Amino acid sequence: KRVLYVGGLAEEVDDKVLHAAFIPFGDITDIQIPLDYETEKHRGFAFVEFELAEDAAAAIDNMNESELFGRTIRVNLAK
Amino acid sequence: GKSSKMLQHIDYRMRCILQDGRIFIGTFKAFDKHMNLILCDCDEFRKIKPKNSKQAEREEKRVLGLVLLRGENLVSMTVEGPPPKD
RNA sequence: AGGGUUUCCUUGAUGAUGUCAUACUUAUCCUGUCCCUU
RNA sequence: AUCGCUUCUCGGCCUUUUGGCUAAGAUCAAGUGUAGUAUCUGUUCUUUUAAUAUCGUCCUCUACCGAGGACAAUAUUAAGGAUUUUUGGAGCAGGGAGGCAUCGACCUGGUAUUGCAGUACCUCCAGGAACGGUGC
Repeated sequence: KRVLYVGGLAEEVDDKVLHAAFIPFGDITDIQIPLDYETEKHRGFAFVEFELAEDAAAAIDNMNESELFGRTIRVNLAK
Repeated sequence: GKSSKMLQHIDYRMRCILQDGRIFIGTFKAFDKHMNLILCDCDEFRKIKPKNSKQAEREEKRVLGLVLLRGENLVSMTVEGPPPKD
């Protein structure tokens, strides 16, 4: 119940951008970005795992539908 | 029949008693015909096997590490604790 | 003559279900063949 | 009465149906035992020795290639107890007391040795041990 599915991601950001954008809410243990090896680019979404669930919660509240990307994101248990 | 009586305790933490009267506690990983034993993360005790001795539980404890004990000098074994997961 | 946001992971691939025993019907196996009481 | 739908009975089509011939074409019979196939029931894998067979180098022949011989271990199977594993060579034996024996450095004085080595120890003479180990 530690892995989350994060969709609706604006196209440009990589794992470094994600780390920088979410670390203000708390320490992060993992960042996964599915790739399309034919294009070498990501598919527009990623999963960010926080060390603490409370921090993951604060991130959802402040980042969903957030600026820079300027769009609404979808977050839920991955499985 | 089953041969399991040793194989059951394999991977477990085991308290082994030597012929001089020492206590070797380690992770029981292997044995053989002679009862030569392979003990991972093994320590030696001399004075006591603690059952919560209010004064202290541990005196003359020595860290050994990876130990191969010859079966000639083994007397007996009991289960000390479950396998470490690692 | 006018403008805007939600992916369970996501391959270039030299072990898997068997086997054995018993019972019921031939392109083999052998027949030219018999019992039982007053 | 007439028109339409639905039960129910019945008539006519139903050759839409038996698609040849010959000596009714001819003849008229069985049991047992094994082997093979199919089905059902029950339970197993992966992550030393014995037997058989046959890339490198050297030599010879013929036009780097080919053939022939020799040499260097390799592969398979089994462990029903005989040296490297699973039918055992192991076993049994330690407290006692609160001085005695033995060995070894050792500590003081003094004294000898001046030579090219791989080491139980290493001059000797006198004194000193409230020293160390082991056994009873």
